[PDB]
Amino acid sequence: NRHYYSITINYRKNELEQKMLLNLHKKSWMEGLTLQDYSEHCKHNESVVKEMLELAK
Amino acid sequence: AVQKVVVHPLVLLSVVDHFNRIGKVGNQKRVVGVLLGSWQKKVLDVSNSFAVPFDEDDKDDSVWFLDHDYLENMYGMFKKVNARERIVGWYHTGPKLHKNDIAINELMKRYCPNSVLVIIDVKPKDLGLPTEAYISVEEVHDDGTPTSKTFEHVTSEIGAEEAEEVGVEHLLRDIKDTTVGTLSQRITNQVHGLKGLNSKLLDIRSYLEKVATGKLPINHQIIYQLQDVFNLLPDVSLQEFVKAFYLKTNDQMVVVYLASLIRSVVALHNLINNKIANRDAEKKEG
Amino acid sequence: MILDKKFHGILDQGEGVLIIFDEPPVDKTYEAALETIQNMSKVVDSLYNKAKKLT
Repeated sequence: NRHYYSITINYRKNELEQKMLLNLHKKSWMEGLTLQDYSEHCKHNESVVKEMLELAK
Repeated sequence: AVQKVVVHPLVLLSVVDHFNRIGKVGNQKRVVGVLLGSWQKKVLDVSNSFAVPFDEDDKDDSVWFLDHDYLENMYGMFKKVNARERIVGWYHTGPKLHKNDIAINELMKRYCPNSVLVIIDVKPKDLGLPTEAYISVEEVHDDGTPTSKTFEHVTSEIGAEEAEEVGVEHLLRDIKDTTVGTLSQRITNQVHGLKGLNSKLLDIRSYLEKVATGKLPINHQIIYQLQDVFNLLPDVSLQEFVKAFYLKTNDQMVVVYLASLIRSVVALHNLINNKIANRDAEKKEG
Repeated sequence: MILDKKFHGILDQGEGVLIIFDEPPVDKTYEAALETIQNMSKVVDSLYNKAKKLT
């Protein structure tokens, strides 16, 4: 610390970064049309998830 | 050639910078940026990009202004500091596909290799995925139209490799992770109907409008496949799927037994401690 | 040989109809039945702890 100090750091975000980056990250965790990979799990509940249910039991 | 591409949010936040450094001049036209990526591997991966001064004309649409010296200097310095990424294509922020894009993209078709095109929106109001990879390849048409530049839609995904997920997650502090369970699932199961309702409902209006009030043939051949795929499900009577409803309903019964039995096991510690703790705390309180 | 349960089949005398069928999901009713039987002892033991602490 002798002859060597630091300073605080803050951030800033406008509405364009909030909506564009927030919707961009939600879309980054979502699908393209948002209806594609739903039926994949809805129909995999009878094929693959059954093994996870038997192991869960 | 390319099945899927990977676009990092750094270039779209660079478009946020394109909308930040405007200076309130009142132009906000389709600023063209030089897209960078890795064309070596079969999959496309955009790391970063830069900008180039691009200005058009008000009346005449065929006016386009590019620069070769600035592109060779930014590509020379950027290649000197990082030789792992080279030029791939470009991208414009305009929501409408103008005719001049064949002349704008034709320069990077002659000098540069096959350039990918990405159309985004100037306002973050579109609920759908803002990035659409449009490859610049010439396709043969069956009706006999002359060979021209065709923009085929290539699927895209928004992902970060190592650090941008940490930076975005730290800057937001509001978004949630996958978090499999009740809320993250029911939110999708509630808002998904609007996620498809705004897109499909927003498309069928201009579609039905251009069906009767349309000219300048828009390749009506693909409409036969459109209504054909729409008619690939001719209202099945669900007669054969009854046994499948018995299987899924049987799994539902399994979930019922797991819920009732497991919760009945959880009720042990509560329905015991509620008695042994209250009676001992009461008999020993005074 | 059907009474020995070596394969799937059943005989017939009046009509002579041969029917072959199987039931793949065997590990479901066994684990479920074991959960019910094992949890019955849990609820009964709970009723023994409460019945002991009350009366």
